[PDB]
Amino acid sequence: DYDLSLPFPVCESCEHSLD
Amino acid sequence: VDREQLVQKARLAEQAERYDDMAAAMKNVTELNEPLSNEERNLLSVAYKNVVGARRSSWRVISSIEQKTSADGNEKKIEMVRAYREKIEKELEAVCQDVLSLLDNYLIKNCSETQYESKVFYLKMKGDYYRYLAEVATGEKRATVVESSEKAYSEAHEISKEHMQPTHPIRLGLALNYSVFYYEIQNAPEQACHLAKTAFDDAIAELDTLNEDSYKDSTLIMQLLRDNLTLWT
Amino acid sequence: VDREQLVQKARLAEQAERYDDMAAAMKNVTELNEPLSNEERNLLSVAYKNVVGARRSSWRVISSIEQKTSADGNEKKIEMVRAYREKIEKELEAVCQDVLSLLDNYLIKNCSETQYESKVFYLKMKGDYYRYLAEVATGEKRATVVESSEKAYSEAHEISKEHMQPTHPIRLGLALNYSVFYYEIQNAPEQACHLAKTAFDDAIAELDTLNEDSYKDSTLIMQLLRDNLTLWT
Repeated sequence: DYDLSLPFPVCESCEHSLD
Repeated sequence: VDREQLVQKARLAEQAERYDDMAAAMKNVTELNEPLSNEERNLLSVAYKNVVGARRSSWRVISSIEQKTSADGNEKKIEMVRAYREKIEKELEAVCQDVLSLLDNYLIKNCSETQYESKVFYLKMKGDYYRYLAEVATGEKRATVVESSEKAYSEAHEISKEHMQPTHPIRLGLALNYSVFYYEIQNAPEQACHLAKTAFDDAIAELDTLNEDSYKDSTLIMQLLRDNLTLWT
Repeated sequence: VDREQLVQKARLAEQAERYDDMAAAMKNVTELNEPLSNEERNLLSVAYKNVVGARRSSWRVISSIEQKTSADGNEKKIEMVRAYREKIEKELEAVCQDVLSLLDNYLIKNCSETQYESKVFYLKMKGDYYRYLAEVATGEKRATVVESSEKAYSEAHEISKEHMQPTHPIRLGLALNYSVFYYEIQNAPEQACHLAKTAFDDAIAELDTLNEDSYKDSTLIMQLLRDNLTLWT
């Protein structure tokens, strides 16, 4: 636990090659 | 160019995870002077939380490099690191000032005396983004944004303590960030612990108030209020 | 303004997850016309892959919504989606032309005919970003970039098949992206799978010969060649 504040992640609906 | 499309563009930007576009779209609908629906209000908070969060995360890692490499490093590399840190700092502060402008000019302003929910929501946001400014400020410039965060949090507390139930997620979320503001910014563990404890206790006494719609959001914040309380002894 | 500072700026932007800044630093290092070392080559490759990669994921999300909205025919929500799709589309194509210019003017240009490892790396990269162009192109503009992606991939393949060991991670990864190009872009599944298995077989016949350093790197790309085969029916 680093950030002890309130998260509200989303308000909607939030490879085959080499990388 | 229409308001109904601007909110749709912000919904698309969140799905494309282009939160700079999302915050710009919600900035427009807020500038139309029409009040924000509960959903549009959460589109704005999510967009600018992600935008300011990206700057704050980048600022924390660069400033850590700036501190841990501030002893032996060459005078040329540190002049490049601190220059990059201040570039992020100005980006963070510009986004915060952007939010506080929408809040004072449109959002908090267009609130009536009986809109305690929206008033507390926008006032908590004001204390939030003033707290973000206090993380990157020093000296007299810090002590002023700290007191502006306090005035926004304290007023949001009085409106919430009187006109909203203790299990309301907006009232609970405020007590969370307000208590965090006390511990991390003001270094007042005695007061931060008190604030978080009373808000948790008052919500426990009325645990029979949760409905099927607002049971999740409220209960997790109560766990986070407990988690923060265990950490602060 | 110094090269050693520009590369260190790119390392900062990577740690701060600001890949737009990172690609700009490595673009300056490349524009000094001095050939790129192995570490600077991958710093440039990592930076632009993240920059173009964020646009590819956003474009795929929006173009998926555009497909389900172009069947309903709302005539008003569809036009706003296409606008947002083309806004991301232009950002993607701008990043690609920026990389392809760096490839034709500096990276491939400064490669001698005997620098087989670097010649394959940059040529594969050229076929890669031309393929990224092919994913968002239509009509004759698509058949153009598809042909350009084919020439870069094929020349990189002949150089690697002659002057490189089958277990070389550069040669293996080229076969991966080349086979991906055949199946997903040119819709030639007979040759996509022929290429993937040929490269996988040739790399196992001498997989006993390698050290552990060239084992984890080599085999990881081989598992990707296997995964693509099973997922391609």
